[PDB]
Amino acid sequence: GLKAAQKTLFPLRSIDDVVRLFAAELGREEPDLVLLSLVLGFVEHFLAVNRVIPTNVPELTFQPSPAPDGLTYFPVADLSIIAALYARFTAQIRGAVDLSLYPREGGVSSRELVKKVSDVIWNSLSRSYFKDRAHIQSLFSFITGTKLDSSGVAFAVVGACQALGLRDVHLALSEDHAWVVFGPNGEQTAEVTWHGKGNEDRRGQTVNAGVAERSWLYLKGSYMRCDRKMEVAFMVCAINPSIDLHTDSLELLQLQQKLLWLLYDLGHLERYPMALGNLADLEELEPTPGRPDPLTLYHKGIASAKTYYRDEHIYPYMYLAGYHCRNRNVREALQAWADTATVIQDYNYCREDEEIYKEFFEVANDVIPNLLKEAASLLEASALQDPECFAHLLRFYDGICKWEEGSPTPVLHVGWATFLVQSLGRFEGQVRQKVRIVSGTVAGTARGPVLTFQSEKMKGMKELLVATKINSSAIKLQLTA
Ligand SMILES: COC(=O)N[C@H]1CCC[C@@H]1[C@](CN1CCC1)(c1cccc(F)c1)C1CCN(CC2CN(c3ccc(S(=O)(=O)C4CN(C(=O)CCCN5CCCCC5)C4)cc3)C2)CC1
Repeated sequence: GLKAAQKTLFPLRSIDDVVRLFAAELGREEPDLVLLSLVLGFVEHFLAVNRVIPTNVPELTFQPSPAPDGLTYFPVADLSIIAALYARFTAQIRGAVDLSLYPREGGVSSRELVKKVSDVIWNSLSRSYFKDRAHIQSLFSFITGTKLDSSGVAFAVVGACQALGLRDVHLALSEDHAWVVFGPNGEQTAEVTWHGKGNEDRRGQTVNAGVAERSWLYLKGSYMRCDRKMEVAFMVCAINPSIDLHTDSLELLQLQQKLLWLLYDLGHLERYPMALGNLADLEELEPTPGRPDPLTLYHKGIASAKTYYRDEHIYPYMYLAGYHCRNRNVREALQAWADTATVIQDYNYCREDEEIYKEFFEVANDVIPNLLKEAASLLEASALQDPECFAHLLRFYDGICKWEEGSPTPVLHVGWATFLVQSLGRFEGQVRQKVRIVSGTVAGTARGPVLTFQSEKMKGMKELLVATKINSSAIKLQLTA
């Protein structure tokens, strides 16, 4: 229910009023996910979904204020609008789940209870809508339009469980999928949403098969297990400032940035690597005085992945590579993509890993070839003269090759082979042979660049990659075999 401590902070007539609600809620023993998701969805609706201020709607008012280069109008989150939306969600869940039928073994939710709550959210959704549509992530979207994206359904099941008073059900997250964790120690797992485009319905099952398989989608079991504060962080990361393909809401960017600093300062981003990369992206767009630099924040994201998730996360390095690409730091961008491939090498490419395959396919066959092409234009009146860039390029391919080893389906095909030959060819013979590809002579210690290949394919290509005249057919045949 909504208490006085919550209601007295309403109405929210500004960005700072919304931040105050979140600061107050984060200080409570159990932060209300439903209320916080509704507010974000309400303000996102008028700031990005339908910016045209309604004429025939009374009660709904907008707050003018000075915009940094005339006026800007903020959707006033009235207590009556939000409280009615909140009451409608609560009434729906409580009315569909009869908790007397479920034996709560000392504050522990059964699989049967978690599956019923999942079935309630699932059966409420519209029969037909575009799944990759923007702004269908929040509880506002679930209540006003019965539309939720993939991870939105997972968050809604958690929100619904909290409303029923089930403190043991939590959000579980990988870098591309979401499920719930529950039980006496949070070691019980259940699928609650779909994943991919026509990849069946595994809803109600454990994530064991996905973890045992070594797919990137289940991160070999080193996935995030959210507490309530991390679920608030997820919801803030889930804010979509996109108005259209090329424009953003300056208010939603400013709101997500201020909310991410709030979460950061309380230490709730310490175990959320991708939130730190998101904050760093926001800081580069609009630096806030007294705060650390985007580079410091990207490295804090990598440090979190290393400390709490045994360095099995891809996107913290991808965020840093993104920064360096935008700023045209070729060496530092190639280094961060090679570090991404060093992580993926200990995974096996499975059916539902298309999201990360598409990411690697694009860097290896579009982004890197585009970078080295632009770098070659700059040489005609530098990074291509640096043997360290060449070693990063080879370590990157080494990771992709090793990733393919032990995989049920191939990674590298004829399409990759072409861009490897072209990318190798962008470095002169003298620069390429400065790299020492060694296996190591002695193991341990006693009281030009050097590179070691972890993959069979790059190892068998050793001499070809470094030869003055590139044997295209042989490099293509070995990469695709
Ligand atoms: C922090 O935010 C979140 O956690 N968001 C969550 C909340 C709601 C759900 C959302 C989401 C959504 N997914 C579902 C499909 C997308 C998610 C997370 C966990 C579980 C889950 F189910 C869903 C995530 C969204 C954020 N992504 C992370 C980002 C993708 N990524 C990224 C970074 C770099 C590259 S890159 O390949 O390096 C590339 C090339 N490069 C360049 O800059 C080129 C050179 C420059 N040049 C080019 C043009 C000329 C000038 C500049 C960028 C690619 C992707 C960062 C993860 C999934």
